[PDB]
Amino acid sequence: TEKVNMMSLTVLGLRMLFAKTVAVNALLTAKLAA
Amino acid sequence: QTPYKVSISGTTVILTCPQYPGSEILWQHNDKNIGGDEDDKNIGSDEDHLSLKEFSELEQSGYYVCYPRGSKPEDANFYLYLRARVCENCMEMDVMSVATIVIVDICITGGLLLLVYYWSK
Amino acid sequence: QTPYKVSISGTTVILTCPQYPGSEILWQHNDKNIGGDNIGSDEDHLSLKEFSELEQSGYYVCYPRGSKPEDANFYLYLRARVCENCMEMDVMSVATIVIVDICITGGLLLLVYYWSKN
Amino acid sequence: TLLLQLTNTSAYYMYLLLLLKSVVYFAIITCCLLRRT
Amino acid sequence: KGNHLVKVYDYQEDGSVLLTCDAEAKNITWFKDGKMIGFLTEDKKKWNLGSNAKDPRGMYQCKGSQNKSKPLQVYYRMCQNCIELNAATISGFLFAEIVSIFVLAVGVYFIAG
Amino acid sequence: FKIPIEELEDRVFVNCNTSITWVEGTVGTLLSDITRLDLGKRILDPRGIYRCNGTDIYKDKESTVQVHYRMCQSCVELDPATVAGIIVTDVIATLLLALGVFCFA
Amino acid sequence: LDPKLCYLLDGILFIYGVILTALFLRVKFS
Amino acid sequence: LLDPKLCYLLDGILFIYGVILTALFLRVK
Ligand SMILES: CC(C)CCC[C@@H](C)[C@H]1CC[C@H]2[C@@H]3CC=C4C[C@@H](O)CC[C@]4(C)[C@H]3CC[C@]12C
Repeated sequence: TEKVNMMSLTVLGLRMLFAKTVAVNALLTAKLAA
Repeated sequence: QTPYKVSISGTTVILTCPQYPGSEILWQHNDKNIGGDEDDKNIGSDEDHLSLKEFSELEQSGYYVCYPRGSKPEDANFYLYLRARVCENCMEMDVMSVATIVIVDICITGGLLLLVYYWSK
Repeated sequence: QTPYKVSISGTTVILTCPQYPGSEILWQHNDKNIGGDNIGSDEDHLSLKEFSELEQSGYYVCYPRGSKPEDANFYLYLRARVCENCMEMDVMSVATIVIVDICITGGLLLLVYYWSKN
Repeated sequence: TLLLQLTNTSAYYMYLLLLLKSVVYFAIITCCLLRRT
Repeated sequence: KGNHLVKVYDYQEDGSVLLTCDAEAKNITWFKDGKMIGFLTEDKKKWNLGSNAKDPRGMYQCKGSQNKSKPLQVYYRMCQNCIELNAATISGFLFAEIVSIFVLAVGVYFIAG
Repeated sequence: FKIPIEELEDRVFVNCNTSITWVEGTVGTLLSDITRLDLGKRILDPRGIYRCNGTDIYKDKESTVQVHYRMCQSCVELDPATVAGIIVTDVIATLLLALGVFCFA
Repeated sequence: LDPKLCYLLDGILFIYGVILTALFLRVKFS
Repeated sequence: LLDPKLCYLLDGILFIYGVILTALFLRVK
């Protein structure tokens, strides 16, 4: 059970990363359009 | 009165008892001497601390007792029962011990974002 | 020499005895004869249906008929936990899905980019 | 529970794929930005 | 026994697998995958492998003072990478691929310069 | 005295020939039957310094037995390979976001 | 009863966020 | 033992962002 809760933390980290990178892409695309 | 302390970090486990602060202390585990053998690097004592490397759930998990010289094996009236299922480099954290760090990271990211946004103005 | 080969797909545990192909061979599981009434029963092929982690797991030794088994080559220990139609992702499968994903993303973005200039 | 492990390891790979898509998109747009400037 | 010394420790809840071969002698040499892999000393008789979640495999061998013994080829299938695609996982992956591709394509479309 | 820490299928028990007195730690769930005590489930990690009296052969003397349990199930087996990469790539991602904000303005 | 309700709720929320961002950035440009 | 709770954690955070951006849009619509 010490490894089931490790993937449940890596998934949180990956979702956090995706939420950051989608904002990065959105902001840079908004800049590029201008 | 006299308390007991035990610290488990990853795999190694360290025990200590302050019952006899003025005398270095020998130990037992189900009536066998484990304190002082100048071998078996998996174990080994100190002035007060005793370290048990490669701790196992099904073995050396019993009635530990700390006793100095001039003390009968049954002379000590304070015992301990330990059952630890340890693994290699594993700790304990609940939901509120990861919520705080995730919120801290979000807050610091927002703070840096606002700092760099105001800097352009 | 020859190890013991097992292949599992969902709840269908398949293993064989790649020791004596042309022969007659029987089975046990934890020193208990297994086979014939489910459970697969071939001279080398065998199937575990309804495999369980804690009730079919032990020493799979495979003796020819007429030979007591303690003289065999060796044994097997198997502690497989089964699924209901789940896939085991090795290092190859994740790599191939990642490669096809990036290829299908690139080949679809570069199509609309050419369309942007119209 | 086994079901939690199944769902968790299902979501992990999907989010990794989405992250890879985002990274390749960022590479494309940063190449475009460098070309523009 | 019938000349089969190597066994596997059972009745354990800790996530670890060990070995056991009985040879009433001293310097009971150990082996793994046929080739020489180690030794054995006093106060311990059980070679260790680690967590079963890493799926130990391969043929294992032990030898006391006798000749070449016979193996105990071990197979484990603690999956731990166990995506279950039956009715609500392939559809989710397909939807997450399709909508992400569409949202990427719209953004790429809206780059004209 | 060695107080037998009896273990059920999933529950632990403290057994002494005379009523058990709790001093420091967890008092658990006291069974209505005398001379028995249910600390709790084996997975909740009970602990605490207790005290009972003499057994069926060794009356009129009293001692204590500290009880400790670390049968953790909320534990996490983290490796420095993935947990460090996550932090490093999160740092690079927030740096990229900060750089992107400057471009917006 | 909620093995995948987590990610099902998360998927819709991301979509709504992206859609509402798309409209917002438009008005900002004016 | 930890997964179901961490669901609502990230699900709520993005919901806050969505609501905040909705308010920002409705103040400029
Ligand atoms: C995976 C994601 C990030 C891909 C990109 C999706 C989003 C961020 C894209 C798709 C449509 C885009 C919009 C399309 C049109 C306009 C109008 C223009 O006058 C300003 C930029 C603006 C408002 C764009 C901002 C970025 C945008 C909202």
